[PDB]
Amino acid sequence: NGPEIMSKLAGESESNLRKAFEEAEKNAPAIIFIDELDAIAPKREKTHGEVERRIVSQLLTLMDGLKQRAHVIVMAATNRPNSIDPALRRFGRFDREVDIGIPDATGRLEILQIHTKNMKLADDVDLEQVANETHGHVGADLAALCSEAALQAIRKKMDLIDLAEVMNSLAVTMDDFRWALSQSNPSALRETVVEVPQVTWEDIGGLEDVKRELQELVQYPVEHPDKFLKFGMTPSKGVLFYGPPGCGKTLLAKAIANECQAN
Amino acid sequence: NRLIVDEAINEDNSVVSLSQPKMDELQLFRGDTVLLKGKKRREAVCIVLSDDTCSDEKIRMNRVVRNNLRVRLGDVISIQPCPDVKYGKRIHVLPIDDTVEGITGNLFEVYLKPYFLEAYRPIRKGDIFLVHGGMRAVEFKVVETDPSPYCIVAPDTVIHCEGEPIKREDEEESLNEVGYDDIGGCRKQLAQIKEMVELPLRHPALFKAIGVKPPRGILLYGPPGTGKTLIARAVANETGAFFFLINGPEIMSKLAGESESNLRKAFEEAEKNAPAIIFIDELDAIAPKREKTHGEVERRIVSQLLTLMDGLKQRAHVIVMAATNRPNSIDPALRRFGRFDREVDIGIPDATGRLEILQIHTKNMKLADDVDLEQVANETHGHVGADLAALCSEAALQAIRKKMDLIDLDAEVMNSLAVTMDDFRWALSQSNPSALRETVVEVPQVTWEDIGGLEDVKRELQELVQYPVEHPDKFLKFGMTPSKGVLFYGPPGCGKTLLAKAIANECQANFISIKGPELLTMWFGESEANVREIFDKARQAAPCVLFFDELDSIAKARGGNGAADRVINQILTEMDGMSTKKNVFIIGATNRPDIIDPAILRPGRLDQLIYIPLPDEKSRVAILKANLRKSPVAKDVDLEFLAKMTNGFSGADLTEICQRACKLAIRESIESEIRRERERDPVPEIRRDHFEEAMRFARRSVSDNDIRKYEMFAQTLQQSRGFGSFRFP
Ligand SMILES: Nc1ncnc2c1ncn2[C@@H]1O[C@H](COP(=O)(O)OP(=O)(O)O)[C@@H](O)[C@H]1O
Ligand SMILES: Nc1ncnc2c1ncn2[C@@H]1O[C@H](COP(=O)(O)OP(=O)(O)O)[C@@H](O)[C@H]1O
Ligand SMILES: Nc1ncnc2c1ncn2[C@@H]1O[C@H](COP(=O)(O)OP(=O)(O)O)[C@@H](O)[C@H]1O
Repeated sequence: NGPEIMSKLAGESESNLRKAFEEAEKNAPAIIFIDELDAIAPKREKTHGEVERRIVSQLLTLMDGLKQRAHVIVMAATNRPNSIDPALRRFGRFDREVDIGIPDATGRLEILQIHTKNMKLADDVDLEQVANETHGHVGADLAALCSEAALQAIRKKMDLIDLAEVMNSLAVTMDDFRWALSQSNPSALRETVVEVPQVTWEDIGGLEDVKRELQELVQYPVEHPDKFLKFGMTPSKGVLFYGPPGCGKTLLAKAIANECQAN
Repeated sequence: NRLIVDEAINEDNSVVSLSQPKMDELQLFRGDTVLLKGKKRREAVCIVLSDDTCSDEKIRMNRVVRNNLRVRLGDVISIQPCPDVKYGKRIHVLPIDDTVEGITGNLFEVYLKPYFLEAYRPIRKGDIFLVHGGMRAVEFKVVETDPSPYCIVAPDTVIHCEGEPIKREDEEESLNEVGYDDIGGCRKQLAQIKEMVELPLRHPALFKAIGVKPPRGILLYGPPGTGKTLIARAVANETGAFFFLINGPEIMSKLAGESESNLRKAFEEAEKNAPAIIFIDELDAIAPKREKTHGEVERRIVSQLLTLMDGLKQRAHVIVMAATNRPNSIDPALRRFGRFDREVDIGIPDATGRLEILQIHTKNMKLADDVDLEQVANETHGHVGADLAALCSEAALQAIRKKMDLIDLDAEVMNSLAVTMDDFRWALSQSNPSALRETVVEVPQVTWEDIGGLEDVKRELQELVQYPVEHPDKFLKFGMTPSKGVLFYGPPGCGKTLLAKAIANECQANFISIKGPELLTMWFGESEANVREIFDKARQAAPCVLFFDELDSIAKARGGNGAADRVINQILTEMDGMSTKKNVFIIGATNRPDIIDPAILRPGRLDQLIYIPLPDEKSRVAILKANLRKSPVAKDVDLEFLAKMTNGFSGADLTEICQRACKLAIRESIESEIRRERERDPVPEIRRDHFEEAMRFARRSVSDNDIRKYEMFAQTLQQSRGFGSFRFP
């Protein structure tokens, strides 16, 4: 972990950072993970001090110290891309960039079966409409929700003599789940959702010509790439929507991305 | 000694072919001790005069000195007599590639002794040659150095057996072969690099004809992510100087006191070695701008580095190179003209740079005979060499993803790889352009007949910008300096961009284009130094055409909420400060001409206000020929009737007509495909019904009263003509 290196004194920051890198000299199939590297390598002008620059410089030096010798893999935990300074994440040197985002309703559902496959539910909850709601919720908060549900399963039992009467058969209800949700709070709120929503296109009727150019626009740049390249012109970059302020909040573009299985 | 080479015959260095009439022409000494030279400063000694299999004037060398000292077969082989060397005592027991493939045993009796005919290895103590008994593919690096120079050894004395295997990475780790061809098309500035390093290139003799060397110190300027390690290593193994690269964070990692260690020691050994070229990788970490710097150890480190720069004795042509992301990122004290004065710009690669950047990385593969690589090149607009390297990497990764997990290594996909055009196009979609939002310094493609216009109107521009570049004596005999800038105006001027691009096409000069929102970004960001940096890099991008699109964007922005502004005053500052030479030319586009600046019509700045009218029926044939190019429109189309129907449309409107006809054609083609699939040859020919229905999507975007406004502006262009044409003598 990065704060292990940060917690040591000056001069000992070289210790427990290179030491894993010659420990990876022993093991040819190996990976190297640094947790919370935003505290390790933030913006250089943001830091007030010199030891942070020492740690950043020695990490950049030991990045290419194993130049395809042991073929080790470096992965890291970044809260934001702009937290990392652009000098460290330049191309060719620690630059492969994928993301995680937030899980969808099916992802929250699978998180719920993962966290409930060990415990014993009271097999009466639906456990699907619950995951369909809780928008902007981390799965860690879903684990906390399950923990609060088990805490309510303890709590509805009175002060007994500490024997497995309720402990052997944990009883959870949907109202218990809702009240544990009520005594909770989201932390993934006010973030841009990247998941595709569904309205399944039947809810909008009429405007069939508008449906015809909407199926013209986005349905087949990747569905018909070579057929669109018969003429050679580019697809239309932008479309502007105008009209009365009525039935115009959302979900039309969500539907027209939902036939394309697009985010 | 400069002569052509023969092809390979055998696979042993202990037998070498011979050309005896060419040795009759030349002077070469006996047998085992003959020097051959060439690339990477590598002197090598082996046998000649032994086989005589081939003909005259071409001689076979061994394959391990075919790949070393040259690039491939058909090169220029050179010979040199290097006789009267001493006798060594049992060079290497230690091989370096394939010890574990087999048994060790006595570690030198096993492979050297069945494979020699009294050729006692006069090779460099550290050089390679494949030698084994049965499998015959074991290299070596020599650790036994009983003779110092290139010497044969005595027959069969005794040594130790400390040979241990290492992975075969040392030759491309320390003596990695790079040449002029090994950088993907940087010959705009690679020629400048070769000009700058030619006086360091083993030449003290012209130093008295040069006075001081113009390379006191060279700065490489390039985008973050283009890489400069192999670019700085190009002069290594082509000059033979001691490279000794040191990284910036490598210096910053060690503590103070030790920070001066291996920093001034590098320069101290740089006077110890007579050929020396020094390179600093990412000196911006060492030397930023001083306002971003903090503390005392960083200032002391940059002070030590600057005393190393000023402590140059100007001896033995010791040159320092550096890796700059931006010239403004480094400290401005280093740009003084006593050291680190000469700046050379790598820049971003163009479409042809993307074209011949790719064969170097795709040497070690096999195409599926379908990629022409022109359809890989210009679709990656705003990419860089790291983008193409990662593109090839994850294209091969996608090809491996197509392969199922059925591996015996078998050798059905890895030996013969099938990265298709679909694989490269899927790779090209999943890209990450680090060179996005970087202005291109390159020559575009319009080539003068995309739009017709009036050719004499463009011909005064042809006289204005092309002929001062072509003829330096154009205005020297009888005249003075021509116009620095010409701005066009009137309608939405996409065709003005085409004219500026074709003007850049004729001169093969650079085309830097600045957009209206690009200037509004500096207008609302309150950072006026960006325009100065743009003009400063345009000075080094000479010759170039500076295009500003929508100069009245600031006028339209201030109309929503004084005509002079902060960004146009910096424009007037640089362009009044622009020299009377260097052929930097300005092209302006403006929708509303009279409202932007009363001071822009003053002479000294610019005087030409060449207006172009709305495109008419003569240029509609040219725009429809542009429709004919790159698009399979069929015959029986009445372009004269189309130009009859375009009463007042624009060129952008007629390209929109092309787009609506494209939309009709592609939607009816996929509808024909859908009913063909529903029934249980895409017909690319396009008929008159496409244009007949696309004509219903045609409205004059330009205002009809605005043409009256344009001729009211041209009433100012209407002069004070009248009587007075009296006499020409
Ligand atoms: N189904 C739709 N989805 C998204 N935007 C729409 C839809 N229908 C109309 N619009 C656009 O939205 C605008 C009006 O939105 P409005 O009705 O004010 O939003 P709300 O429904 O939140 O009141 C119109 O200009 C129209 O072009
Ligand atoms: N202009 C170029 N020509 C050839 N290769 C390039 C170019 N730019 C980048 N590369 C490739 O990018 C990779 C990493 O670049 P880096 O090692 O940072 O410096 P350099 O670009 O000088 O090699 C190298 O493998 C190199 O081949
Ligand atoms: N004479 C012409 N007038 C206008 N557009 C033309 C002409 N000839 C070709 N074109 C094409 O029309 C396109 C216009 O698109 P563009 O100007 O990029 O849109 P925008 O102004 O919104 O950026 C250009 O890509 C160009 O290739």
